[PDB]
Amino acid sequence: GSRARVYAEVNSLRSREYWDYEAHVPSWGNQDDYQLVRKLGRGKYSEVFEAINITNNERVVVKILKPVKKKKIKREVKILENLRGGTNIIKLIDTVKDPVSKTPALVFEYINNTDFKQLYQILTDFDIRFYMYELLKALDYCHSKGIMHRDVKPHNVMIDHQQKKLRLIDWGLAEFYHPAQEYNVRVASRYFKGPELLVDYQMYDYSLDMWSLGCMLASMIFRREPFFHGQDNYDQLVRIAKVLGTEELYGYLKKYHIDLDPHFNDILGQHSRKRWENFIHSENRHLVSPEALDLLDKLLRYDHQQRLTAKEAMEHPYFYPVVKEQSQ
Ligand SMILES: Clc1nc2nn[nH]c2cc1Br
Ligand SMILES: [Cl-]
Repeated sequence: GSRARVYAEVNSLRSREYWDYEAHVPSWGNQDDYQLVRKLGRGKYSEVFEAINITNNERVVVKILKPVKKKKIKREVKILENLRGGTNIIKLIDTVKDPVSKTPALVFEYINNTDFKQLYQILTDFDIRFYMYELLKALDYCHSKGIMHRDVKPHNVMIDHQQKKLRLIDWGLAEFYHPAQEYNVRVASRYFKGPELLVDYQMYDYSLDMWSLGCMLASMIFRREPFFHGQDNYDQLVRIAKVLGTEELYGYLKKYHIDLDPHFNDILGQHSRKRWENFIHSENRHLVSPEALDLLDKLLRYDHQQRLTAKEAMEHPYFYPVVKEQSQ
């Protein structure tokens, strides 16, 4: 079918206990050590709070899980434990329960995030290179650990723009990659869904995250956020095809023997592939370079298996100024 070009066998080469999250037995500490201070956020599966550990005054984040989802809890816990110490991955400090209700929660390191909508309108060329490089470190790490994030988007990339700290958060959709495994396509945010998801291709891999990263890069260098702004999942693919081209979409589908939902026939139209320079204008020109466009062109590709890996992206000339500053 399709396989990842990198890290394809790494889970099979590890002990089964590494990836068999259903067999994982977390050690649940006591949530009574934590005082909730402020609600940050809330999703269908969890609610997130700033908190203080009253035993040592440490400020933390507590994510309270909805307890009915036992397999998904084990998955997120095991993934976070496997990733501990990875560069720019949010640090899981502990797994705790309310000692009476037994409702589980995750305790994370605190980061003071700069709201992305405002931030992405004031980044410099160097800043974009720097933060994209830092995010790539996290993705290369998790991919090397056999894990796809599957929900890369600005809201899951915390950036403290004062300390220049970045953390990739919300591992609740992440999964272990196993070659030939068919995965649920109902992952990622609409605007960050790769074409593979939108055409119901289940044999995807780490490269899904590289599409999402490309979407973020485009939004930063062009100042159009989100970059591909679909109204629903059907329209999302139309928005992509109006840039990447319809003949090019059909070549991708043919290569992977992908069946297209016939509702698309009435909405895709006919679109030439657009030059990335078409998105430049006076408001973003200072963020766009030949390097940036070359990198973007190699990320925002229909063919998931031809997109750059996180490592190949990190090795692109676009990041040379960051690497050089990092050593001098
Ligand atoms: Cl703020 C925050 N939110 C999260 N949602 N899932 N994991 C998370 C980690 C942090 Br820190
Ligand atoms: Cl899945």
